[PDB]
Amino acid sequence: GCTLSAEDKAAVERSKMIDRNLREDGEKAAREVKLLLLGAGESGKSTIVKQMKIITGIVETHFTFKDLHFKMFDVGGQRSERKKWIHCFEGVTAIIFCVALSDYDLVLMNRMHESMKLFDSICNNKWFTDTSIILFLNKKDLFEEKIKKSPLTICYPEYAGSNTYEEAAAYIQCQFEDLNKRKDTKEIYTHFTCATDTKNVQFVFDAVTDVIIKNNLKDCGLF
Amino acid sequence: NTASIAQARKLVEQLKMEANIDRIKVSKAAADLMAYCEAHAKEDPLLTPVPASENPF
Amino acid sequence: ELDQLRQEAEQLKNQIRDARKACADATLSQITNNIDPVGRIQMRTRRTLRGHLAKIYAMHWGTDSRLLVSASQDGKLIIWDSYTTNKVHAIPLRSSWVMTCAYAPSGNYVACGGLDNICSIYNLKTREGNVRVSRELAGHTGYLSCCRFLDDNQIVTSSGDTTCALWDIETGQQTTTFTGHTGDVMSLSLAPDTRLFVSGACDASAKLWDVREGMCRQTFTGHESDINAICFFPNGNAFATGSDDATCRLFDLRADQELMTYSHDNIICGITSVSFSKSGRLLLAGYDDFNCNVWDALKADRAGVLAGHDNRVSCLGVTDDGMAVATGSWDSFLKIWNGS
Amino acid sequence: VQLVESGGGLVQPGGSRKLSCSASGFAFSSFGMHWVRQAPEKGLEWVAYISSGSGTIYYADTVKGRFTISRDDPKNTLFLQMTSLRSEDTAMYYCVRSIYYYGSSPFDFWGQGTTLTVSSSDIVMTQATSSVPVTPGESVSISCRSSKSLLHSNGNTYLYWFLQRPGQSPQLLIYRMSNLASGVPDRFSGSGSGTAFTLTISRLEAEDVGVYYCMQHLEYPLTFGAGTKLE
Amino acid sequence: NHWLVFSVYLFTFLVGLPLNLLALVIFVGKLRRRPVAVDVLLLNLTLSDLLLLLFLPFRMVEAASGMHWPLPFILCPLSGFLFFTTIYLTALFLAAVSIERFLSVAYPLWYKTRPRLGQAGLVSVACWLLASAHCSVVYVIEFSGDTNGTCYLEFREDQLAILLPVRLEMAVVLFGVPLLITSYCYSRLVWILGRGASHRRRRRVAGLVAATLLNFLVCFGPYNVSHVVGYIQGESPVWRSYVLLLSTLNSCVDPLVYYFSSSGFQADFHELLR
Repeated sequence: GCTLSAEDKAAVERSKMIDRNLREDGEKAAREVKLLLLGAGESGKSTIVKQMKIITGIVETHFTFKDLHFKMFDVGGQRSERKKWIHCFEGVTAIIFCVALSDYDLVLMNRMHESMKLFDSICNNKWFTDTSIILFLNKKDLFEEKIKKSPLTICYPEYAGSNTYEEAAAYIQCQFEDLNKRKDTKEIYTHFTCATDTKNVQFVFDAVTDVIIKNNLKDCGLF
Repeated sequence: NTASIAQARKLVEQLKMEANIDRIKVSKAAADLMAYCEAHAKEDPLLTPVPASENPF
Repeated sequence: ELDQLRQEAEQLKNQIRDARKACADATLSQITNNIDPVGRIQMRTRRTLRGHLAKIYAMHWGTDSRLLVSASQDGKLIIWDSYTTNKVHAIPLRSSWVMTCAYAPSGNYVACGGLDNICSIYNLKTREGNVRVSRELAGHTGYLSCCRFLDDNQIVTSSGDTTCALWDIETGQQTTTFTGHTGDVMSLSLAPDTRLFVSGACDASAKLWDVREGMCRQTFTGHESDINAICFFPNGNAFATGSDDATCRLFDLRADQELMTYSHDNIICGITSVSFSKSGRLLLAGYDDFNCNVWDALKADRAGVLAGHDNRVSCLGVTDDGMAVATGSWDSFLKIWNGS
Repeated sequence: VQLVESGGGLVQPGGSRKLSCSASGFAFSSFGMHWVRQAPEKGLEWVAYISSGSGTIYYADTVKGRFTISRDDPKNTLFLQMTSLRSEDTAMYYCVRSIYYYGSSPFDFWGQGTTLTVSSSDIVMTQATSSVPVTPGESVSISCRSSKSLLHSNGNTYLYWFLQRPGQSPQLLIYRMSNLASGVPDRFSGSGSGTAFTLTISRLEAEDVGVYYCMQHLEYPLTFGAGTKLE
Repeated sequence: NHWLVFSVYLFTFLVGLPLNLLALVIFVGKLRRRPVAVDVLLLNLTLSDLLLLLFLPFRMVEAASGMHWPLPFILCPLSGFLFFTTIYLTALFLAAVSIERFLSVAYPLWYKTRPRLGQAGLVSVACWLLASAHCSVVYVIEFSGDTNGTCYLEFREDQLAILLPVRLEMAVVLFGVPLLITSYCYSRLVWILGRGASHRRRRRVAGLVAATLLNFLVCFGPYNVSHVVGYIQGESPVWRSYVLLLSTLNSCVDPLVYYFSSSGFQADFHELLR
């Protein structure tokens, strides 16, 4: 109506051009999967990162698997308050948790017991009340040579099962799954890793597809 | 130990620096605060809304 | 041994408390009970500002009080023309996880920082047409907070490593370091005179630091939890603090003690982004119940509620001339509030 | 930042020829580009302009519907083609860059110029003085007038001042009659009111003489001034 | 006779408007925040529901005096065209959203990567035009054979001769094909979700499948069975005032079944209410 002041005509269009770029990035962010990596101690985090990367803040990973660009964020390098910046990672596609099987013997309370409260806080967190969680049981090979010498009774006084991997690992997985107080809206994908038949990337891809189906169902009505 | 002594001494010194301050009474500070608030009341669009025609937004 | 040193520190704290209580003849509420109240306030939003796709944590318009810097979790810094609802620049950030923005008094520099432990300064008025990272500053072992702009060459920031830093723009090295906090440090509002500044830690402590001397001068403890907001009351003799519990506290500078607090039983959520008007009559704070609250900063009583938002309000500020109030929440929406 | 143009020469009337302007040192894809023609002895004149992203394209009244323009951002080049040339198109062509945002400086940097030869309701601007002697140390004033009020209903004016050195391309001096250009000495200043603008030079030194041009930017058919020469 | 029609029609008019308008508001907001392929289809279906529920009251308030029209004859064509178009548009649209849901379930990466918003808009407009033209043919043919006259009762020889084939085509094409398509697309929705998934997922999706399929069957069954019966019998049924009545109840059940369909929809409804 007021001739738009001529130069402002070239200004708003520039803003529109920025919009043309902005959504172009936003849509690019829509088709990108973001995953969060956590761990109490070592938990084989470096081993997992090195294994999945071949295919002082946050060590992002740009690896891709079957036309799906996965984003991996490491937050173990920050020594500060956890809940101050834990709301920034809400809305991620999935969260990957790493724990060590051979941590029930070492102390500094054992390391696995220290990881239990971290897992409970993460699973019961308000910001992560609708995000699927992936749990990795690292150091599987160390458990084979440790369970025979060190009995499991030290970490679990209420355990009386057979001292076999197929039973102790199942009991540990069940104990980790018991901490999910919101199982009616979240699921835990528990997997064991080893330095052979690298299906861990495939397992993460399958869990990502499952949670993507969940999110699409949420968007598309049913469930 | 030999490390906590230095931290305790630093804390004691820091408290010593702020131990003596020529502070004023709370009543006088509050009076100055309200005097400043009432001095710029007419120039504050938040308290006194500006006319729509002169409003920039 | 450390036992006698601890006893001496406790005695010094007791003496400080006694001196603080000595100068408590009257409160601010009694003085202000005889003054005219602010009355009903019905500020409404007249702007759209729809260009973000993530949660916003950005304020500090600048001296011109017309351009507003904005950042989100998508790693984009957008300069908004508030008058005409326009985008000036779109700077792609290397780190997508950022919560810090400054516009500098000169208006030709934009500073950002976050969990990358990196303070990035970008030049605006350059010969080229793009926005270049003027400098990268490192040396913090925690998530960044605030990038205040002492001068065009000096910038003061805080981190989660319980330290505050003051760096030089020309030389990417540490210049002044403050280490007196036991918790994460945010809320670094840079005074009305820029000669001083305060830092609100996560252990209910607000500490004032000398820029030139580099040592702490005053410590204020009146909260029961972490403090995540601050202002400076542009008069320059007081500052407001906001905590994760639904209360705000006004700490006087010369009196070195709390004057009064704003709280209500109807609110339980957190507080962020405490700002003051150009006269100090009003206090605006973005609460965590999806709306902002405006309190009368002199007596106690509330002034208004700004409910024009869908998510939790994270950033909130007032222009230098006090014309309008900018508010940014987690719904990727920026709103501008004006009187009528 | 550098702008270099090519495609000049002598061409018979009625022919077609293209000029290529290549930029090295800034972001071409986000800048609007203008073409300005200068007669051998007369003042500067506007030709055409293309916005960033090829959104809005405008041409002069005398060249509307005949000339064509285009850009290639990946090649960082601007092409302008002319068909059916006439004797009035014999001029030096300058390819200039501009950006349009809040507090921007359009026409900040100009090109170099190409010699093109042929064998055989608009707002106007007039300058009262075309030539006046100058001295190294005295203050001078240059007046420009407009047929329409350049004070738009937003609070700013759209005047520009350009200096052409004897042998160099025109360069911006001040923009919007109130803001100083980047890299220009503080001696130059501008002021005035609606339809009457003035430019003051104080503490003038040597190596600054040339031709002064005043620009209006109210509506796209930009028209140059008459030109003021100091010697 | 009179009671069974007007009482239920006024009940439908009283009930449908509020939740349908709130559904419009919530879906407008949902498209405002971020648009998906199914949102535009759902909003178009709900606005077709508005168009039905705002123009059927005109045919409702006459006391249904012997199926006689006191208002001029010009309005029977428009009212019938709009009403039948809305009914058949609902049948096209839930099949379309069934196709979209099956595509999302079977190929999650295909749904996530490709922005099918434009394709969703094209599908919606294509179904709009198809239903409009199809239901327009019927009332264009049923215009004239040459208080005084009425609409949708015992017709004449020339009208009845042409009405039966197009009505049978309507029942076997605009209903049978969408029903077969939605069954075909929805059969694998549970089959794919069965492999490696939680029991609550399968339970909820199966319950929603049953809800939608039972809604479609109960609402659009008697109308179409009377439709096909009329072709063999030859005449026009009398339970048309009844079976069509059931279809009207569908206009009241679409917003409700949609409200509990999505948890995000429930949360948005809970928080947006003032």
